[PDB]
Amino acid sequence: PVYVDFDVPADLEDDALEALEVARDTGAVKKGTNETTKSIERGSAELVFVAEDVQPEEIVMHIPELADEKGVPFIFVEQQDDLGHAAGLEVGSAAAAVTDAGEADADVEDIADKVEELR
Amino acid sequence: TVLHVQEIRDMTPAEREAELDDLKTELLNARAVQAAGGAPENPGRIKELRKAIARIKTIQGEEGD
Amino acid sequence: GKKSKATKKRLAKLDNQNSRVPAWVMLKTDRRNHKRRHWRRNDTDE
Amino acid sequence: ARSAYSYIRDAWENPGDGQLAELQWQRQQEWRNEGAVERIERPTRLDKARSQGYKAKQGVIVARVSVRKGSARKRRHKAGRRSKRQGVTRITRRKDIQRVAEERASRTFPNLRVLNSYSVGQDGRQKWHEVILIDPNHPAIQNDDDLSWICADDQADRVFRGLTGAGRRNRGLSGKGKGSEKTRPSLRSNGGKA
Amino acid sequence: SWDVIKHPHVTEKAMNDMDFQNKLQFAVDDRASKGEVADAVEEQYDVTVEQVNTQNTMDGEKKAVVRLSEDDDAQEVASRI
RNA sequence: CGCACGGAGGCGAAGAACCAUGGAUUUCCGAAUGAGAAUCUCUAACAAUUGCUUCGCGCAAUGAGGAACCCCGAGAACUGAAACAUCUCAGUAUCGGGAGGAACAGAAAACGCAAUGUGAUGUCGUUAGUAACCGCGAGUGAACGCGAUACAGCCCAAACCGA
Ligand SMILES: [Cl-]
Ligand SMILES: [Cl-]
Ligand SMILES: [K+]
Ligand SMILES: [Mg+2]
Ligand SMILES: [Mg+2]
Ligand SMILES: [Mg+2]
Ligand SMILES: [Mg+2]
Ligand SMILES: [Mg+2]
Ligand SMILES: [Mg+2]
Ligand SMILES: [Mg+2]
Ligand SMILES: [Mg+2]
Ligand code: NA
Ligand code: NA
Ligand code: NA
Ligand code: NA
Ligand code: NA
Ligand code: NA
Ligand code: NA
Ligand code: NA
Ligand code: NA
Ligand code: NA
Repeated sequence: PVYVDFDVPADLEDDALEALEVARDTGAVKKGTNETTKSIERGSAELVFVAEDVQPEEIVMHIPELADEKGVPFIFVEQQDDLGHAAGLEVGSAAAAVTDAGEADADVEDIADKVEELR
Repeated sequence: TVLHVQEIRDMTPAEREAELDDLKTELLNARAVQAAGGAPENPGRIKELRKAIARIKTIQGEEGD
Repeated sequence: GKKSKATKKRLAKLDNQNSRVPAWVMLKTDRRNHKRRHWRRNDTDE
Repeated sequence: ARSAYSYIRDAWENPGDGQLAELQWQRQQEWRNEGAVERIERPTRLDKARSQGYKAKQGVIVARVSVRKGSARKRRHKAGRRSKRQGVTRITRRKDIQRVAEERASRTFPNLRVLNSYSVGQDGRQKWHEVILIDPNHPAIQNDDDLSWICADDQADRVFRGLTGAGRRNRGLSGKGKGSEKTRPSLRSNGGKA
Repeated sequence: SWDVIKHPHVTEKAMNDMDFQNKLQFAVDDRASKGEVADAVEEQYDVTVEQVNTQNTMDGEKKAVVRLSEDDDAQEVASRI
């Protein structure tokens, strides 16, 4: 909430999670805040996801500004376990990063373009 | 003395129970005579009555009843 | 005063402890009850 | 590359600046309405915890503990005293607030043992710390080559005897040379002179 | 485990109740109730108990005055053991 | 067949007594834990606080004792100074909390005989009543090094991996 500065419509989120699932099967994804961080830092990240129900918030605060100084696009998600289930985990994840999509490079670009418009 | 360990172990899980209530009854009737200040006492016998019951109970425990 | 069941068991014991050293013990030891208590002169606990 | 953890750390160098500033303002409001010892599912400062020994595992516990700010809460002398010993106001205790929080936490969890602790801030009248406790009886820990040592009998009630980290420092055992003549191997053995 | 009946109380007063009132006096365990005293008496002598009266004597023990029915005879029972 | 040399009687060659080890039994109150109570009572119980969890007291933990020793906190005054306030008695007496068969300490952000030198920690001897403190009064008071005892060094957080 302190790191969140815009709300993402449930319908958009649905699109985003659908694409991430096909991204784990086709392309490659990074699960976990740490791995997501080095992705932005190394550049290999194309689209990064960040959960909204994170407590403590310190685990994620850095993502928004970091992605900004690296040109990497990012999107929010309501629940932590939905992002984890989408990434293909028995547990939830505070954040996920699509390290080079696959069979979805089109959608990823759309979502990225859609968000920029959503501010 | 008049009752040996071997003889107790030779008993069945039922014989010891019968022999138990038997001894207990002899004891009670001894203490009944003693209660009335009876003279046909045999101090060594009443003593042995207590130990016998202890032995049978001790064996019962070892044997699983 | 009203004595309880436990209190009663204790007075009962003290009264028994008040007996004398049996005559046969004097002989077996070839020759005193230091705990002889009196209701008036002495004072039990409680 | 920097670990994600290095970011939690950096924010906490300046708890008064940035987002952390706004975060703290919000949190404390709920904290002031909580108890003295509140068990919490996740550490407020991941980097510090893990650095101290923390592990996302069965038998590893955390609890926030608030203690009042300031000097000793001493009662004035009631009998004869020479001027030197008539003080009340400027007297402070020899144990530090962090070591006090560690104790109040270990008493709340009589089966657990203190591992370490850190500070999570303070307002105008109280300080909050987060203690890390460990269940010496859980087999998940008894087979951990990193935490099994805290199962030994001689580790029983370790906090109350100053064997904790904040404990050993408060006992003036940091330095190995000059200035540590009366502190090592113990305060009591050196006639209580530090 | 403790046994209910310890032994028969044989005194002159105990004989009067026997000869005159068909009562047998016993020294029993102080944890035993009137009901538990009656039962034990009937099982140890094969008689019918009508009434029981108790007293916690100054001898650390419980005294029970067990009254037999007209069907049984106190004097005949006590005289056998 | 206790101390305990009586009386009566009994036990032992079916090897008792006696001793060593292991076992059976082991009332009530007691940390005392189902609830109450001057060792008893009333109608099934890990009470209370915790961990795990099949979220059910299902599996566990704590509690109290011990001759002193040990560790972490609280902390006098008589007294000395020929009065007395800082100082001294003393971090002593005593108080709160806690561990063990011993505790604590411990592998350098060290030492600083300044070196081209030493190399975790205790402890003993010495250094030395030396340096340092102090109404610079009375008093207080180390360490480095050395000779010995005994010796033993290792594990994480992170980087890079990512179930
Ligand atoms: Cl502890
Ligand atoms: Cl040297
Ligand atoms: K003084
Ligand atoms: Mg009399
Ligand atoms: Mg020592
Ligand atoms: Mg009555
Ligand atoms: Mg009770
Ligand atoms: Mg003087
Ligand atoms: Mg001094
Ligand atoms: Mg002077
Ligand atoms: Mg030095
Ligand atoms: Na009297
Ligand atoms: Na504890
Ligand atoms: Na000091
Ligand atoms: Na009697
Ligand atoms: Na025993
Ligand atoms: Na228990
Ligand atoms: Na339970
Ligand atoms: Na003087
Ligand atoms: Na004077
Ligand atoms: Na001075």
